[PDB]
Amino acid sequence: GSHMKILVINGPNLNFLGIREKNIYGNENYEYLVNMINEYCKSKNIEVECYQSNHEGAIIDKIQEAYFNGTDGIVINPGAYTHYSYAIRDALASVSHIKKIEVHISNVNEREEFRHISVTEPVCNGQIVGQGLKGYIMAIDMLNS
Amino acid sequence: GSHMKILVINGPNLNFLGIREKNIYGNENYEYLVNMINEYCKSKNIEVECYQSNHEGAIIDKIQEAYFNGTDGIVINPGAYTHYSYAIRDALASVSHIKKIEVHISNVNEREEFRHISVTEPVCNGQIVGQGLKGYIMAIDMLNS
Amino acid sequence: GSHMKILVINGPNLNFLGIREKNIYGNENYEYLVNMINEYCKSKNIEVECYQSNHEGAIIDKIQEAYFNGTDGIVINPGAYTHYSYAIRDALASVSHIKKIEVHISNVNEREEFRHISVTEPVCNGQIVGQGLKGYIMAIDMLNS
Ligand SMILES: O=C(O)C1=CC(=O)[C@@H](O)[C@H](O)C1
Ligand SMILES: O=C(O)C1=CC(=O)[C@@H](O)[C@H](O)C1
Ligand SMILES: O=C(O)C1=CC(=O)[C@@H](O)[C@H](O)C1
Repeated sequence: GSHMKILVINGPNLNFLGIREKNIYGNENYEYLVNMINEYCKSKNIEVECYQSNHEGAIIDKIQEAYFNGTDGIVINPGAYTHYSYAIRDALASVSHIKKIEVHISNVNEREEFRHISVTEPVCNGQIVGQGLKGYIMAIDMLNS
Repeated sequence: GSHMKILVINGPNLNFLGIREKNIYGNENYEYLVNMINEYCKSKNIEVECYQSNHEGAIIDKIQEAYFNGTDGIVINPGAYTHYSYAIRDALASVSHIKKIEVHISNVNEREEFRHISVTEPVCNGQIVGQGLKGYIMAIDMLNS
Repeated sequence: GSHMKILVINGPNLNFLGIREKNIYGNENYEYLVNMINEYCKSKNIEVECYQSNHEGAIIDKIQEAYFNGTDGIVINPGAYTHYSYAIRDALASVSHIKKIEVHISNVNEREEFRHISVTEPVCNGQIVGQGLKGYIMAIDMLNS
């Protein structure tokens, strides 16, 4: 369209930023994250929607909807689904014309062993990890490149 | 009843047949598949319902509903849930009087390593793989045997 | 509050107690279990809610709601999600002020290999297994200690 259209998907538990495990995920809350993204996109003339769900199937539904509605790019933090949801992987693979960047707040490489592997990353166009909430902004920049 | 009653369940991403990964899943779309099944069942005097969902829990709900509504057989392509959904496995095991056939469009034996194992198949009465959309018809035939 | 508030969460397939695999899960049905819990809690002046869902995301939603509504303790039988749902694990970890006890009806240690490991248990305050429906009562007692 006339402006780039990005969808930011946050997966399960991400609406509990600021409540959950503060030493790992930071002190700022989910509303803070959404506001940060919205204000950054406004400043870049990027249309953005921030979506969050705890449901694997709803995430997939939202990726499918992005196919039909002119979405150019997806920034996705699948939450714990990163480590096991082959269904979200297949959904991301099904939208071949949408650029996708995976984001993790924490340095997943240095946490529990099960967090070291992402089953979604192989079908994404990029990734970021371990940069805190700024990783979302870095992902937007990757898409707006 | 007076006629065999079959439920066909398609799991996540299967509504994107014809859009997704065409070299793997074929050129025909989900509506084509549903029509094919409906016309074949009509010709055999089989009552059929085709259902699709991206939600693991909705699949389980639909299997449970089949217990109460006189369903004789289930044809199920769990999609990527095949490889990890012990919850769908348990659901299929919970309906001991319903015959179940698992279907895969693609030859999962010759794809990525994670696609080689099915956690749902051990509780099904049969399976088909690698026959394209015709596998659904072959599954119906297995049930109508 | 004036009385302890407990939430009992049953995961997928548990509403099919008494129908499913009777040699493993027992002859009594889910309504029997709910009644048993309700009558025991009434006798102890404990406020209880019994919730069941087949949906992973709904379970997570319900754990999150417990954060806001003054829930003191959760008894959770995740069903098959025990073996793979890192998303439910993270949800349980996100509610650091709610005591959590994991329950399994069957002796999961002596069943199929995939049932031997729980990804949810490491973030719970306790567990019970292999005691039949009485395990739920034992879990309530653990919380009311
Ligand atoms: O944002 C992140 O780093 C992550 C979020 C989740 O919620 C985790 O399950 C994941 O392992 C790491
Ligand atoms: O129909 C199939 O062959 C399959 C469908 C899915 O959607 C896949 O995740 C699965 O590994 C194979
Ligand atoms: O209550 C239990 O013992 C269990 C319930 C489930 O429904 C199972 O998938 C799990 O492995 C054991």
